[PDB]
Amino acid sequence: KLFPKFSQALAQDPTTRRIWFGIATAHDFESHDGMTEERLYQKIFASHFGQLAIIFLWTSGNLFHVAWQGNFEQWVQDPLHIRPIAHAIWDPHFGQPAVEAFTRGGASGPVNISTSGVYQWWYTIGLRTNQELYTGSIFLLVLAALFLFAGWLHLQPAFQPALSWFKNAESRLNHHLAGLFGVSSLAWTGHLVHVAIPESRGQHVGWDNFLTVLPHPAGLTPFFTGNWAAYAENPDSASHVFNTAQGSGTAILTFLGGFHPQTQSLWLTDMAHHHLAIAVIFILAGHMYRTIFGIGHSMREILEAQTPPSGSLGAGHKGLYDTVNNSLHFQLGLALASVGTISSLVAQHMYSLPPYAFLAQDFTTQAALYTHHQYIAGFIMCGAFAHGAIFFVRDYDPAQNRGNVLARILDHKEALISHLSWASLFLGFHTLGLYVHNDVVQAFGTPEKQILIEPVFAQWIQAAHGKTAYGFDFLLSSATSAPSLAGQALWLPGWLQGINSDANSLFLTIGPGDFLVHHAIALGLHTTTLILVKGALDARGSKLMPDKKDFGYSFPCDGPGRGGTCDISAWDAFYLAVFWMLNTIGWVTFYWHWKHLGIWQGNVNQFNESSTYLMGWLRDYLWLNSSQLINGYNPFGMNSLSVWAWMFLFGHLIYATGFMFLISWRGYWQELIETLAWAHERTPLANLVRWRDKPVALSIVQARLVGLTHFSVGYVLTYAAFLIASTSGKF
Amino acid sequence: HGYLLVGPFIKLGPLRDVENVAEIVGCINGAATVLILTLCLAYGAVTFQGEG
Amino acid sequence: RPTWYPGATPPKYLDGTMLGDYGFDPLRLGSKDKDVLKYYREGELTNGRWAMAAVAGILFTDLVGLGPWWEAGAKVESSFDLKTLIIIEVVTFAILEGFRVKAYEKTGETGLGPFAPFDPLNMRSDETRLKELKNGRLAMLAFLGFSSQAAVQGKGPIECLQAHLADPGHNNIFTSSVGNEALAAVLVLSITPCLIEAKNRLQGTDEEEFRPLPW
Amino acid sequence: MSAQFLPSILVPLVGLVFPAVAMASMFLYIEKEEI
Amino acid sequence: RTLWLPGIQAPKHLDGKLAGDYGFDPLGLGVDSDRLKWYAEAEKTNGRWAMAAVAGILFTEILGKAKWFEAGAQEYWMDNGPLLAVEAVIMGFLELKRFQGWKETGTSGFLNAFPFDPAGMNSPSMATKEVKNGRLAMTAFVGFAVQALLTRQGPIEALQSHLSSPFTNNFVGSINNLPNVIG
Amino acid sequence: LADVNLVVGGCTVGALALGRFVFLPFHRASLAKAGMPKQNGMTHLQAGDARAEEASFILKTNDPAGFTVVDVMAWGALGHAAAFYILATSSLGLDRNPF
Amino acid sequence: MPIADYQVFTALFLALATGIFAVRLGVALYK
Ligand code: CLA
Ligand code: CLA
Ligand code: CLA
Ligand code: CLA
Ligand code: CLA
Ligand SMILES: CC1=C(/C=C/C(C)=C/C=C/C(C)=C/C=C/C=C(C)/C=C/C=C(C)/C=C/C2=C(C)CCCC2(C)C)C(C)(C)CCC1
Ligand SMILES: CC1=C(/C=C/C(C)=C/C=CC(/C)=C/C=C/C=C(C)/C=C/C=C(C)/C=C/C2=C(C)CCCC2(C)C)C(C)(C)CCC1
Ligand SMILES: CC1=C(C/C=C(\C)CCC[C@H](C)CCC[C@H](C)CCCC(C)C)C(=O)c2ccccc2C1=O
Repeated sequence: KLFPKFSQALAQDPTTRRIWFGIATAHDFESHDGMTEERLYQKIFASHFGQLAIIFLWTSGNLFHVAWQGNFEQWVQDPLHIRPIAHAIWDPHFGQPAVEAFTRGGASGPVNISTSGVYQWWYTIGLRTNQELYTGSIFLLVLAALFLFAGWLHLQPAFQPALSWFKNAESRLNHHLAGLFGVSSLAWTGHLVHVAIPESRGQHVGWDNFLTVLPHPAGLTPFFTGNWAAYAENPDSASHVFNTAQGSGTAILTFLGGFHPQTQSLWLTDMAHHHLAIAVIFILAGHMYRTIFGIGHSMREILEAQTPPSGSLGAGHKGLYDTVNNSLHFQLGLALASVGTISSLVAQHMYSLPPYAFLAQDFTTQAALYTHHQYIAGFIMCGAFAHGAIFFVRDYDPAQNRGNVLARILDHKEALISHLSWASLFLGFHTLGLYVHNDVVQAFGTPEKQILIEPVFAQWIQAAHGKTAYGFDFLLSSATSAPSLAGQALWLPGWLQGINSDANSLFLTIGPGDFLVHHAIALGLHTTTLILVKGALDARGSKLMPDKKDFGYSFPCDGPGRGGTCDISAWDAFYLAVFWMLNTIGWVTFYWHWKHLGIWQGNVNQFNESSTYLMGWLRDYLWLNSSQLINGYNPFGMNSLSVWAWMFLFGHLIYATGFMFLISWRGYWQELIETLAWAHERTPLANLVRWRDKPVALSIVQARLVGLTHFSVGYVLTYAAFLIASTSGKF
Repeated sequence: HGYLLVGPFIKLGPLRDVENVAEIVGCINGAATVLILTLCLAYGAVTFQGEG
Repeated sequence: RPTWYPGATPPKYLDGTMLGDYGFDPLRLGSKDKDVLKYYREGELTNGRWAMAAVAGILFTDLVGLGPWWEAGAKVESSFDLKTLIIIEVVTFAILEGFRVKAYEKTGETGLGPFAPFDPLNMRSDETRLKELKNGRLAMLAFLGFSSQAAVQGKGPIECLQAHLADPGHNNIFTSSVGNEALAAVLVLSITPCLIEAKNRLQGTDEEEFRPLPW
Repeated sequence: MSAQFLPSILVPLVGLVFPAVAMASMFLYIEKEEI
Repeated sequence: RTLWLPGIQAPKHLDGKLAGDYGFDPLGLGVDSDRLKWYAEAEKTNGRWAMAAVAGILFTEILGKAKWFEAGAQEYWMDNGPLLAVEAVIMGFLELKRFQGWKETGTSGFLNAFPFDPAGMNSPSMATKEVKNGRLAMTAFVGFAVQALLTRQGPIEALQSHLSSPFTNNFVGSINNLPNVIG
Repeated sequence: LADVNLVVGGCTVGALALGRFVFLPFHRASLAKAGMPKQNGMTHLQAGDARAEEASFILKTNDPAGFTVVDVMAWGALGHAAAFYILATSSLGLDRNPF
Repeated sequence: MPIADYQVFTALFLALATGIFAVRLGVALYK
């Protein structure tokens, strides 16, 4: 009974809880016995190395499985008539019909059809054979081993970095902006110019011959002479065929804009040019902060100088540099917020602007990627706000931030929470009212009485980008406008050709249904933010619990006194916000999937007419697209969709199981377990066997965590199964 | 325990409708016995490790 | 004391009392209980003796020009059906192993039948035991090489040696069907001692909380 | 796929041998009294 | 003591105890004593390898043979597999012995002789002569590699080509001649 | 169109002259007002970061105005950036005017 | 040109070495 090596108090627990809490608090290094700041930072650094090695191993495994049991080589020849293979299937429980049903893409046996889009990405970056994939997997394997050795090395006393080294924010930002971001982008540009671009033109360029192949006919001379325009002489023709030399070109840094007519994706030359410009800008930005060369900036002085007069912002940003550098939770919250927003941006840009060849034609992959990134973004956003609350309850110092932006924003937290609640109430009241009004008028057979508000603002913005479907004739919609003439011979031709076409997702047509669903999304975001912000601002204390900060970030409650204090900690606020985040992401993914489902089948009228009322959402989307999924296996037989049907029921079961931990609380189970213990201690033969840990019911916080985990797992599994089965059984 | 544990797999195993079901089940019971064997060893090593 | 690589630091429990102690045990299989270590040594000696007998027989049959040793199982013609031979061998080996078990339980070493030490020539000593241990280890690797050469190559212990002598630069393991894998092993093993030295330099030799293979 | 026999050996090793060994070791370690 | 830059001072951690100490450390990498010792040994090792490499490249190019950057693509008595394996084993043993000798005595050496100084001739003047020659060799090897990358010619051939017409056969002229060479 | 030698040389010389005779006072004043980065009230070197020690090859230079070599590299970098921007823009023969 | 069996074996061996490095890092982190 001493497993929690990091917690002596937990080791003394004689119940099973000791094991439970021994695993849920293993990564909270700040709360471990005999923990200092230097050891904390060093442990985090080594953990980062381990995580990097894990990521490298995961990528290497994906590459190895695609090169060993996939059909990448066959898919290259026919990227539109062959389903990518993820990996093989070796399940002893499979029956003969199951083994025969899972054999698809010309495989020797049962396999899994890929849905992550790695085939399109690897095909777009220049990979063509299985040997290249195997080489990449081996290289990533060696890289992972190298990172593991680095993590072990930096844990030794001779290579242990000091705490001050971790606080050197200027040096770290300089190296990350100029090297981690700029140099990496420049190297990617080099790869695209040397491999991706030549490979897309039917010319193979590998390690064995990249030194004898010219990326451009006029090698390096125009670059050093300044005649950079010579690198965009003749781009790929509009009738170019990917992976071949018909209608090719010699340019390597173009800016046509739009999509490739055959692959329906962005031009490789455009992406190379983008990465080159990004690398230059990032390197320049990296040469900003002061290190040891007498030049640069001091973030502390910049923050102390950002104090507007008249005292509108109080002391301004005085002491913020130390508030961010000293607190790890503040940095983690900022990083999580930024990463989540970038994940959402990635999801929103990969479907409207496909970057990989033959990716827009893969309806299953596009939907899966969008949903995956949106769910990841939601979880990361919840984590960002949770860590912000942790910062307020564990690293915030009122004396060090007296009068700055933090103290002032905390001084009027009531106004913030009140306005968030008002916005949420308004959005909910009106969105639900309009939807119910439309449902009632639809039921009574009077669709003409529907309240269909035209999204004139979004349509106006779309017209500003070149869409002429709304008759606005604004900026890019007018050929004689200044912005239209400025880029007339640059990127506007392709951009307009792609935005005015209904065959792609570049700014889709919107109507009243989009208006209502967008307001529903605004509702979800506002309520989730309200819960998270209320929990972070009230983490230190409220009127019901003035000394909440003395009890930590997470605790069961404060007893039934003072009327009751159930779910009063900041952890509980994050817990309640996870449900809202799941609901918001569900609404977003439902909207995206239904709109694209109607677009792929050439029937936008279905969504344009059935999305204005909830019955259309439940009947024309959920019930209509669930026929093939629930038919994966039936008393007549089974097909390749049986795995998705089983996963569908599996998710439903996990979700319902979580409902138990969510509704039932600790009290009933404690008495039940006591009765069970009495039964075991009085049953003959079984008396010879004793328990090492006293069985007890799950903790209140532990129960909430288990219920939330079950709810989230069931939610994700159910939607993933439905999404893949619905978009895969049709296309 | 080992004798009473063959029957279930004999009459209900995945290969119950095959003449070689008896052998497969004998092996299955052997595996189950070995599993409950390691269970007994783990219980003994955890329960009996100190004196009082 | 010579180790399994120059300058190697043997484990704390591998002081050197046992014979053939080269400080080799990366998995720490016999670093917990001493009785288990004694049983492990007895098993090593038994495997070594069987390996020496097998290697001697395989080499003798090859030198007299007999067929492949791996194929000799089906080229034996004589009386006694296969089942009869199996039964006779099982019974005689059961009694022999029982006697060996009693010998180990009594004197702590091997024996032949009722004779606990079995040494008619009285050639027992600590110096003669080391010879048996080292010869057994060499014979074990020799038999492993015999099987590996029979699997990769289609030759025997003598034919493989002749093929290597004919063209040493082109008739080696790195040029066979398992050369690539072999190239990956050497390259790793070649850096294994040095890497261990790094652990003995940056981390030191202050033992470890766990063992690779506890058991 | 090359070496079709590998999955038939790796799948049971990762799903039956490795989990049983890991669970037994974890159970023996979380109840050691003196680690 | 002469410094790499007129008008400055040594970066404190460098005061002349090491051979070839010119106070050159703009980035301050040697701020750690143990790391400074390891870096000095690494500099000596890299310089020795570069010296041997440059000597071999020049010697082979004088006696004709193949280009230094194309010697690996030739045919030898043994394949690359066994060759790399034998070299890996030999170099692993040699480097292991060298590292072990450095742990006991923080100095260079060979096999089991640390330091490896047969016939004497070891003195402070020799220490700086080896460090400077090694640095020059590393710089020369980098020049060889980059020059070969731009112009597929050896070191001596490149020098002769430059001597034929230095104003139009240098590094600037090699960039314009890249399309004519590569392809 | 534009001579790379003349444009690059002129831009670099102009940037160096501006940073040595025009922008030097404001640059020095800003450097003195900002100073070296500090963590928890003390510089990174004072906190224990040995790698944060200012380089000695910039502490004092023989130039009467204190124009260090790092200053030369920074201004030369700006000059080259401007020169190549001019060369690249002049190399293109398209109409970017919004008229 | 599908990957051969020897390639899979080499990859598995390299993965074993990587796993050894990983377990070493984990042991160092536990300390
Ligand atoms: C040029 C020098 C340099 C470089 C290259 C790095 C690089 C790195 N450092 Mg480091 N560091 C440096 C200097 C440098 N550092 C210095 C001088 C200091 C002291 C001041 C530090 C102190 C330091 C600490 C304390 C830590 C790091 C960490 C890291 C790693 C960050 C995590 C990661 O891998 O994600 C990679 C990040 C990127 C690739 C950039 C992100 C770009 C966006 C967000 C992604 C989107 C791009 C694109 C769209 C993706 C498409 C790809 C898709 C097709 C798959 C990373 C490899 C962390 C670590 O993990 O430790 C191992 C960490 O803890 N550094
Ligand atoms: C870079 C990302 C990152 C990092 C480094 C951290 C780091 C940390 N977090 Mg944090 N967090 C993050 C993101 C991150 N978080 C995100 C995205 C969220 C939103 C979900 C949260 C929400 C969160 C909360 C609410 C809390 C922390 C806490 C903590 C601290 C302790 C964590 C711990 O105890 O480990 C323990 C690790 C676990 C218990 C693992 C959880 C088990 C998972 C959820 C179950 C998964 C089951 C699996 C999916 C089932 C598969 C299905 C299949 C079987 C069918 C720690 C410093 C805690 C803290 O700060 O203490 C005060 C705290 O209470 N985090
Ligand atoms: C379908 C289920 C559901 C519904 C409808 C709501 C609704 C609401 N939630 Mg909630 N939530 C839910 C599930 C739900 N939640 C779950 C499962 C969780 C996890 C436990 C949470 C956790 C949660 C938190 C933590 C918070 C909310 C908040 C809110 C309110 C946000 C304000 C708003 O949107 O204005 C719109 C209002 C509505 C849509 C309610 C409908 C109005 C009715 C229909 C009008 C009455 C007409 C008629 C007279 C009915 C009376 C008939 C009767 C007399 C017979 C809102 C009332 C936030 C809040 O309180 O905001 C300030 C808040 O902080 N929720
Ligand atoms: C679908 C969700 C769900 C599920 C599965 C359960 C399941 C259960 N509930 Mg429960 N309950 C739920 C929802 C759920 N509840 C909700 C939402 C509430 C709130 C009102 C409650 C409130 C509640 C109360 C108050 C009580 C229970 C009790 C029980 C247990 C009854 C014993 C039993 O059924 O025998 C067997 C268990 C099952 C049939 C569950 C499925 C298990 C499957 C069939 C076995 C699968 C084996 C597994 C896959 C193999 C291992 C694989 C390996 C990877 C681990 C049982 C485990 C009662 C109890 O404690 O037990 C007496 C009890 O008093 N529940
Ligand atoms: C994280 C990446 C990853 C993932 C998720 C998988 C997943 C899978 N692999 Mg695979 N593998 C990987 C990497 C990965 N592999 C790498 C890099 C290699 C190159 C050596 C292989 C080589 C390989 C072979 C030869 C085979 C599989 C097979 C399989 C399947 C059955 C698992 C099995 O028993 O094989 C065992 C897997 C291994 C022995 C090597 C995997 C080692 C990885 C890198 C461990 C990663 C651990 C992770 C980072 C830490 C997470 C913590 C977790 C352990 C709790 C399964 C779907 C089998 C199959 O094809 O099924 C039909 C099969 O025979 N894999
Ligand atoms: C001492 C002296 C003097 C002075 C002299 C001089 C003046 C010198 C110089 C020099 C120089 C002259 C310098 C400069 C520098 C720097 C530089 C030169 C840099 C750079 C670079 C860069 C950073 C670039 C980048 C890029 C790339 C790479 C690509 C494209 C894009 C870009 C452009 C961005 C006098 C006579 C007065 C007096 C006495 C003595
Ligand atoms: C609580 C807490 C925390 C956390 C927080 C968070 C989580 C935040 C966030 C947030 C977010 C999540 C945000 C976002 C954002 C965004 C923005 C702010 C934006 C914008 C805009 C603009 C400026 C734009 C413009 C433009 C352009 C550029 C072009 C096109 C057009 C347009 C208009 C679009 C911390 C720790 C820190 C502190 C303490 C506590
Ligand atoms: C069912 C239930 C129990 C009883 C549940 C118990 C006692 C846990 C039973 C779990 C058993 C031991 C099996 C574990 C199942 C998981 C598969 C274990 C996986 C965990 C590993 C990854 C460590 C509570 O104690 C409780 C307490 C407070 C609120 C709600 C509830 C509640 O709903």
